[PDB]
Amino acid sequence: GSHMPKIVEVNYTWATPLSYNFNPNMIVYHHTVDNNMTPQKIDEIHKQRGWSGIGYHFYIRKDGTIYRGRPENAVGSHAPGVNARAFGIASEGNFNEEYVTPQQMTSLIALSRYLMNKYNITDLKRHKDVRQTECPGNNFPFEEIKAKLNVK
Ligand SMILES: [Zn+2]
Repeated sequence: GSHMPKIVEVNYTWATPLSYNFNPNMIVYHHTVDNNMTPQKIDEIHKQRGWSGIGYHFYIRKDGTIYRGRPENAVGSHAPGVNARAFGIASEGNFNEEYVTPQQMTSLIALSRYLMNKYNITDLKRHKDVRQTECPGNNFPFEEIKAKLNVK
């Protein structure tokens, strides 16, 4: 059946109760702005902001490594107003000033197709499509991702 790319599991200690009332029908793409960040650093920041921990379901570093964030069946903390219906995929970088690496692109396509097939998702969105933000940055290759995934 449909292939799952390599997802690195990360040991988190969740501060507040996770909700599993999560029914995804959307994928939302993010950038981190700051570089150099481990998934554990993101988790620390999101906890400061009052979230249980890392708000993204997945975090893709510059070398293409895909780290798990929130459990795949839990509500995240990445796009208030669509969190109960959206996977959140963050890429390491500030794409107002950077481009995604080739390894990030490879991982973005493989991970998106995995989620789309597993959950019957066709709706791809940038953070800035659902909320007022510059995320995921001017250079984020959204139209190219949609083209490779055959989404109109
Ligand atoms: Zn964002």
